[PDB]
Amino acid sequence: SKYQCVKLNDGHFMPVLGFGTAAPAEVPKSKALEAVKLAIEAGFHHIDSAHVYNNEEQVGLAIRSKIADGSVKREDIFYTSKLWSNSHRPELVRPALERSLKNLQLDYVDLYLIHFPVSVKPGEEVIPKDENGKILFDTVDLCATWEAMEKCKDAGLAKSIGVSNFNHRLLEMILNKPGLKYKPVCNQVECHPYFNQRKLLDFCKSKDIVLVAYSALGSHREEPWVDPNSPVLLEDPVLCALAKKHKRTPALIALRYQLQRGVVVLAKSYNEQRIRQNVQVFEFQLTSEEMKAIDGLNRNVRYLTLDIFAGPPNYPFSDEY
Amino acid sequence: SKYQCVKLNDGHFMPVLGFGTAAPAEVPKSKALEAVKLAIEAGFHHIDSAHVYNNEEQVGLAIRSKIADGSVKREDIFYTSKLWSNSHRPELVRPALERSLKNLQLDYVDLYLIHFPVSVKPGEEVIPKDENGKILFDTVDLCATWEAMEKCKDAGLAKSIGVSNFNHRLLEMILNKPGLKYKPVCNQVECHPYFNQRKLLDFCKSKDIVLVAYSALGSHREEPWVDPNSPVLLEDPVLCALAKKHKRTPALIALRYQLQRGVVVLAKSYNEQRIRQNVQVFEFQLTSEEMKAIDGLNRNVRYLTLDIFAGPPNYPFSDEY
Ligand SMILES: NC(=O)c1ccc[n+]([C@@H]2O[C@H](COP(=O)([O-])OP(=O)(O)OC[C@H]3O[C@@H](n4cnc5c(N)ncnc54)[C@H](OP(=O)(O)O)[C@@H]3O)[C@@H](O)[C@H]2O)c1
Ligand SMILES: NC(=O)c1ccc[n+]([C@@H]2O[C@H](COP(=O)([O-])OP(=O)(O)OC[C@H]3O[C@@H](n4cnc5c(N)ncnc54)[C@H](OP(=O)(O)O)[C@@H]3O)[C@@H](O)[C@H]2O)c1
Ligand SMILES: C[C@]12CC[C@H]3[C@@H](CCC4=CC(=O)CC[C@@]43C)[C@@H]1CC[C@H]2O
Ligand SMILES: C[C@]12CC[C@H]3[C@@H](CCC4=CC(=O)CC[C@@]43C)[C@@H]1CC[C@H]2O
Repeated sequence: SKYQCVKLNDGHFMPVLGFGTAAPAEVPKSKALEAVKLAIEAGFHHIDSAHVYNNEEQVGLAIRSKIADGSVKREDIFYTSKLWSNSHRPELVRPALERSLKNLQLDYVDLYLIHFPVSVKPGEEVIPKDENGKILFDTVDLCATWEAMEKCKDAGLAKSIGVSNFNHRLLEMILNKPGLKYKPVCNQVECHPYFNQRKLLDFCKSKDIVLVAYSALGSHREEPWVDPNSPVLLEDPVLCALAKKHKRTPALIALRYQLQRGVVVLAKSYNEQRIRQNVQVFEFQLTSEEMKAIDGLNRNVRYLTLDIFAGPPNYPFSDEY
Repeated sequence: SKYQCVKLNDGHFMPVLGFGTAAPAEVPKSKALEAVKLAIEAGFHHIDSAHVYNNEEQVGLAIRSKIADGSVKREDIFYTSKLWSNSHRPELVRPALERSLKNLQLDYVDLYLIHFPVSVKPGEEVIPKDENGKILFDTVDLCATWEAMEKCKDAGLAKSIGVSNFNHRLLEMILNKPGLKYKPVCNQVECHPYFNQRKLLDFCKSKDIVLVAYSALGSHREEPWVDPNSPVLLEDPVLCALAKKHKRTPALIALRYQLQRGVVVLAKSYNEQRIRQNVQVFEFQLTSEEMKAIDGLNRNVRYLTLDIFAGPPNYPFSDEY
C-alpha cells in the first residue's frame, strides 16, 4: 500500500507516475477497460482521463472492478477527470462533473481540471460547429469557471482542482483573482525532452504548483492532431544511448527524467508488456551528467498545438510560455 | 495517512524526511522520549537512531506510545538503527541487532546500517582506548560483516540493510563482493550546501543507492567532534536571502535543497517549534536558479571528520570521495 507521491498545495497527495487512458478514435473503448486493469495490476495508482476522451464508462468500470475484487482500495486510486470546453460556463461546471461521475459510477474524482482555456458553445457536441464548419467559440470568464470549480471542491465532488494547457498569463490570472480560495494544484501540459518546459516549470515551482507532463513519451503522433513530420522522441540517439547504458529503455529514461526534475509524469500504453515496463521507472536513477545530457535535447518541439482552437485570446500556445 | 517516500533497491519504501535523535552527552535521555513523540505528531514517519546514541530505550518507548494511543501504526513508522563498530565481527552482528531490538521492545527495525567502516575492539565501551590514550582498533573484513547483515534481513530482524560513512571504494567493495545477496539500500553521510557530496551522490544514483544526509543543517557544532571555528551554515547569506524571499527559514531551504536533488534528508531538533517547522519542507519548491545558487555554496567543508578514527585502511574521509 506504499508508493511514491508528492504533496499538493491543498494538502492532498498525488502519485508521481500516472496512467494515461486517451487513445485514437480507431481504437475500441473496450481497450481502455483492459488497459486500466492491467495498469492497476502493474502498480499504477494514478489514472488520468477526461470527459472528452469518451472512455469514462470503461475506465470507471476498471476501477470499480479492481476495488470490488480486493485488488485495491478507493483511497489508493488517484483518478483525474477534466471539464471539457463546452461546459466552461459557471452553471455548467458542476453538472459536467456530476455527469462524469455518473458515467464512472464513482462518488468523487481525486482531481478535476479545466481541460483547455478556450471555451466553445454549450451542448452535447464537444466541438460544436455551425453549418459552414466554423467552430462555435464562446465568451466565458475563466475566473468565473474557476469559482465554480472551487465550489465542486467544497462539495467533496473533487478532492483537488487544477488546470491543463494554461500558460503564464492564464495561471497568473487565476492566482491574482480577487477572493481566490484555492490555487490550482497543478498544470497538466505537454512535456518531454524535446520540449522540457523549463521556464513554465520554474514558474509553477515558485507557486508550488505541480507540473504534470503529458506526451512525455513523444505523444501518439496521430493526425490531424500531431504532425507526422515531427521528430520521433523515443528514437533520439542520446535517449537510446542512456537506455543501453542503464539497461532500460528510451521511454523509461524519458520518464525518469521528469521524476527527477520534480515533474509528475503520465504514460499511456495499451500494451501489457509496456504497461508493466513503465513502472520500472522507480527501479533506477540518473546522474547529474545524464540529466544535463537530456536537458540538452530541448528543441522547442511542441507536438500538440490544438490550433483548431487558435484565434480567441485564451489560446495558450502563442505566448513564449 | 499518506506522505512522501522513495522506493529502495530492495522493494521497501523510505520516507524522504527523517527525524534525527542524536543528542549531546550532557542532555538527559528523557529529552529524546519527548522529542520523538513530538516529531511523530508533527508528521515525521522516519526516525533515525543508533546503538551508540544510547537512547534506543526512550526512542522505542516514544514509538510504542504513539502506536499504543492510535496516533500511528507500526507500518507507518520507518525506524533506523545502526550497528556500532565494536560489533563488526560476524558472530557479533545479530546479537547487536537483537540487543537494540530488546531495548526498543520492537520485533524488527525497518533499516539497520553499518554505522562507521572502522572497527574497534569488542566490549561494552564504544570507544575503547589504550594506556597511551590511542583507540583500540580491531581488524575485521567488512564483507564478512555485510554477510552477517544480510542474514539479519533474511531472519526478518531488519526489513532493509544499508551503510553509513562509506566512501566510493568501500561501496564498491560491497557491491563487487562475491555472492552478494543484497546491495545496501542507502549510504547515510554528511551532506549540506557547504559539502554537497555531488560526486558520491552521483555514484550512488548510478547504483540506485539512496544517499541519506545527516548534519543537513550544519551539524550540532558540538566539540570536540566539530571545530567551533567552522563556518555556520544556517547563517549563510544566500540561504538567509532565499529564506527571506520564500518566507521560510535557512534550515528549510537547506532541507528542500536535498529533497530536490534526490537526497533523503534527516533533521534533528529537540525543540517543539523547530520540529514542526522542518515538516514544512513539503510546502514549497525551489526553482532551477535557486538550486544553482545553492550548488554554488559548495566549499569542501566537512564538519564531522571523526579524525580520532584515522589510521586504519577503512578510515573513509581520506579519499576524494
Ligand atoms: N490534458 C491534455 O491536454 C492532454 C493531452 C494529451 C495527452 N494527455 C494525457 O496524457 C496521456 C499520455 O499522453 P499521450 O497519449 O500523448 O502519449 P504518451 O504517454 O506520450 O505515449 C505515446 C505512445 O507511447 C507508447 N509507449 C508507452 N509506453 C511505452 C514504452 N515503454 N516503450 C515504447 N513506447 C511506449 C504508447 O504505445 P502503446 O499503447 O502501443 O504502448 C503510446 O501510443 C494521455 O493518455 C492522456 O491521459 C492529456
Ligand atoms: N550515521 C552518522 O554517522 C550520523 C552522524 C551525525 C548525525 N547523524 C544523524 O543525523 C541527525 C541529525 O544530524 P545532526 O545532529 O548533525 O544535526 P542537524 O540535523 O544538522 O541539525 C543541527 C542543529 O540544528 C538545529 N535545528 C533543527 N531544526 C532547525 C530549524 N528549523 N532552524 C534552526 N535550527 C534548527 C538543532 O537544534 P535544536 O535541537 O535546538 O532544535 C540541531 O542542534 C542525528 O540526530 C542522527 O540521527 C548520523
Ligand atoms: C488531444 C486531447 C485528447 C483527445 C481529444 C482532444 C479534444 C478533441 C477530441 C474529441 C473527441 O471526440 C475524441 C478525443 C479528442 C481527439 C483533446 C485536447 C487535449 C487532449 O487531452
Ligand atoms: C557523531 C556520531 C553521533 C554521536 C556519537 C558518535 C560516536 C561516539 C558517541 C558516544 C556516546 O556515548 C554518545 C554519542 C556519540 C558522541 C557518533 C559517530 C557518528 C555520529 O553518528
